[PDB]
Amino acid sequence: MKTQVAIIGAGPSGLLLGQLLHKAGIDNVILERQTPDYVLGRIRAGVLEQGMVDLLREAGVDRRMARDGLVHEGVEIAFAGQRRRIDLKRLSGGKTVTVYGQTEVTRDLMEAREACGATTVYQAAEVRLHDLQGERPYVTFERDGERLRLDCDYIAGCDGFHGISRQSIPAERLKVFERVYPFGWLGLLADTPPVSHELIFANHPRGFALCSQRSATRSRYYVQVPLSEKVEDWSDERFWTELKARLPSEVAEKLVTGPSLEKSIAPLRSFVVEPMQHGRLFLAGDAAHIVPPTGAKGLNLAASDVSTLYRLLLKAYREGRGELLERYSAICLRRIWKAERFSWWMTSVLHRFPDTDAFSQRIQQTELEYYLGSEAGLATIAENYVGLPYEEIE
Amino acid sequence: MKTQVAIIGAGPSGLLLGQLLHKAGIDNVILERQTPDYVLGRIRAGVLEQGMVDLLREAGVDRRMARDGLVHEGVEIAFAGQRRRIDLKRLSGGKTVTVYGQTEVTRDLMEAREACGATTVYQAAEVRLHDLQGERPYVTFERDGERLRLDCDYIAGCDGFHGISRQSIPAERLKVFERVYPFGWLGLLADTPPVSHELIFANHPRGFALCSQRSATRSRYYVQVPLSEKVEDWSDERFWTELKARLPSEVAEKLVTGPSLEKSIAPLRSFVVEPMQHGRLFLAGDAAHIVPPTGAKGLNLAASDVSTLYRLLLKAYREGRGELLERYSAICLRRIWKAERFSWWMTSVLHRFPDTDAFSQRIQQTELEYYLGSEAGLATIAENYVGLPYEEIE
Ligand SMILES: Cc1cc2nc3c(=O)[nH]c(=O)nc-3n(C[C@H](O)[C@H](O)[C@H](O)COP(=O)(O)OP(=O)(O)OC[C@H]3O[C@@H](n4cnc5c(N)ncnc54)[C@H](O)[C@@H]3O)c2cc1C
Ligand SMILES: Cc1cc2nc3c(=O)[nH]c(=O)nc-3n(C[C@H](O)[C@H](O)[C@H](O)COP(=O)(O)OP(=O)(O)OC[C@H]3O[C@@H](n4cnc5c(N)ncnc54)[C@H](O)[C@@H]3O)c2cc1C
Repeated sequence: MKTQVAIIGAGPSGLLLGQLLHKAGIDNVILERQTPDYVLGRIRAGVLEQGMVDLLREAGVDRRMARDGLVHEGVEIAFAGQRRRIDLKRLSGGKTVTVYGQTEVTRDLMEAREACGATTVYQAAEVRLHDLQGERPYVTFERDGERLRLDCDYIAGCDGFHGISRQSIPAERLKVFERVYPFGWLGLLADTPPVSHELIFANHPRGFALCSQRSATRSRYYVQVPLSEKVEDWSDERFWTELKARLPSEVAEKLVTGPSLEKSIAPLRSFVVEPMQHGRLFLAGDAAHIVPPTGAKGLNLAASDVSTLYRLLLKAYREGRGELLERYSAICLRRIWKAERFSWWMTSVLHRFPDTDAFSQRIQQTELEYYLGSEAGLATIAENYVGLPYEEIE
Repeated sequence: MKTQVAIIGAGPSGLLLGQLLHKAGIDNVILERQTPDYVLGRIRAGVLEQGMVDLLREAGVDRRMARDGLVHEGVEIAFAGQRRRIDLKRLSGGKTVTVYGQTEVTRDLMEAREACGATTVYQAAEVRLHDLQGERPYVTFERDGERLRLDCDYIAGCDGFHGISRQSIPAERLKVFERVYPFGWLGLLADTPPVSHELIFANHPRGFALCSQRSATRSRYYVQVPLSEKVEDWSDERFWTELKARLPSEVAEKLVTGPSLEKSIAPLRSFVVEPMQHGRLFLAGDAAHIVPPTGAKGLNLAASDVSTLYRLLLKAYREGRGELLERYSAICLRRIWKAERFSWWMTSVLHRFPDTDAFSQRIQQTELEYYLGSEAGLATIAENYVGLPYEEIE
């Protein structure tokens, strides 16, 4: 079996890299462990950078997103009874963000890949990677019990945190940087109209809460919960009582509550590997780095990794400039580390930590009062929240 | 013995509060434990906010400062071989800072208080404070062995971290917020021309260094040193070898070294008490709060405390509006906490910490790369370094 770029994973990273490449004429096969339904059941992301909106347009897959996606021009931060709105458009020089769920982006690309006839093997069990420093790397896997071989020029590991491709690099060639946080996010999806037309991130003594949305009639909410927590200890009513308690009263009062469609606990983690490549293997998205959800940067970082792997494989095939692929990691990590710092900063100023002495509680309150009350403070949150520019390539 | 405002301490806080008050006709006595020479031997501060320059002018004591002080329009930060200049004037909207040592300010006010004939008792031993919630507070002390009583309307504790007046408040009425840092600053004063016309704060693997100045021919330098350290383990040559090692080569090369006039180790500490007053006692400067030297804010915070205690005792005497003194702490702490956060931030991004995992080292490098490479990042350092505005009073 033979292809030009083999892609491990049909989550948003693999599907969008696969789409862009097909449209430029560069053949590619996607391998996925799970069924299409398993992949589409994941709720994940809601906020999308303008940079990601332009890439879906470049890939020809924006009909529904331009239709149904919501453009947002501001977000709110609430702490100490105050609600302070950051006008993102005014403060970033006109950039805005787009709310469109991750299930929906993945569905659109799954549909778009099928129409155009590109190759996708779901239920590919036991994927293994071989001969990474050769000229002919290959991938082995099992489909319904029989072991097949796929031959390629290059491999793109787009398989998330627990994928096989970071594990397939000699660990001595990698440096891992990680922080695990002492809490998670209990998220709840409800078919109810949202409490506001923009998002409200909130700092509260009991811990963090988030008001987010999927459309005019579907909502996504999160509360901070300690790592001890089991999702079956949280009834829908237990969760709504607790969300109402962490919010400003004039906002908890008009909240339309309702039963969940989905309820899950996501642990928080910062994680980076350097370099993001080995021989003919290039890592993208969560295969290479994790951010805490607080900056809404994870999927937007997959997109820039993919936008950078695509433009370098294009120069490599169309222009024969195959040497430029050694720059993939140096270009991606400049962007990745600045988003890791924004995501860490948002996480330490909006959440409640364990054994936080009186002084750190007060510096945390003062970070929020300074960045929110200063034009220069407001602009650093804002240019980072809409998303810092994408690097030029050559 | 009787006065209107009794002042404990003749360091810059007490002397400047005392000066301002005299000139408005409000009598005051200063009490000091030490001799004039002991007070003038302390080197301390070098950087002065515009806000402090206007106050010394208001107090009629700026002849030498306008003559000899250096106005600076920028500072440098060095990390990872890079030197990045912050243009303070451009980024704060024209505010600048003034370099003029603390010894010099104190000498000018000591001279100015003597000329005008105002009362100062040096070598006042064992100062005690009495009847703080009364209408007639009094101060007791010993001059050459005999115990005298001074009667006043109000008491201003301007006696630094180890003074008697914070100790004279019932501890249950106070909340202390403190962080002790795991290192100090070894400072060295030399009669040599400085290495640059502006200050260079530097982050280095070996730890922190600072290039500062007193005039065209006197210099002040600091290196980070662990708390274990004894100043007699640091010969002048040991110190110059180590300072040269923490700097960029093109800067260590043109450094003019020379023997010290003064060499001392100052420990680093953040400290705040709330409230800053009790009955007829009002705390000012280091009596109430400590910042790490990294933001050059300590003496500039004493000045705003004094500018706020003066304008409220003026309304209390001239205008009979004695009730406004209950606002002293609420007005001072808004400014104090934003400067405590800037001083803490500068401290955590320029110093080397113990048992710093790989991830925090990398976020520290990325804080410096983001705040230094962004117009909005540069403006938040800059408006905070020249000094946030002083609050209106009524
Ligand atoms: C609570 C939560 C909220 C978030 N909110 C946001 C937000 O608003 N904005 C934002 O930008 N980010 C957010 N994110 C992050 C975002 O969802 C991820 O960064 C994103 O899914 C990355 O996509 P990916 O394709 O790299 O990885 P994934 O989505 O993990 O896709 C990887 C795919 O590879 C497959 N795979 C794994 N192992 C193998 C194997 N051995 N062989 C074959 N296939 C394999 C998996 O089955 C999966 O289908 C959020 C995440 C969470 C959990
Ligand atoms: C390394 C170093 C560098 C610094 N660099 C800067 C900088 O550039 N910029 C800046 O803004 N700040 C800086 N500071 C801080 C600054 O020097 C202090 O914040 C400042 O001295 C405050 O003045 P004060 O009058 O409140 O206190 P002090 O200067 O401590 O004066 C208090 C006086 O009260 C006396 N006193 C104490 N107990 C009694 C008693 N019981 N009875 C009577 N009198 C008593 C003491 O003897 C002393 O004379 C620096 C400090 C250090 C150590």
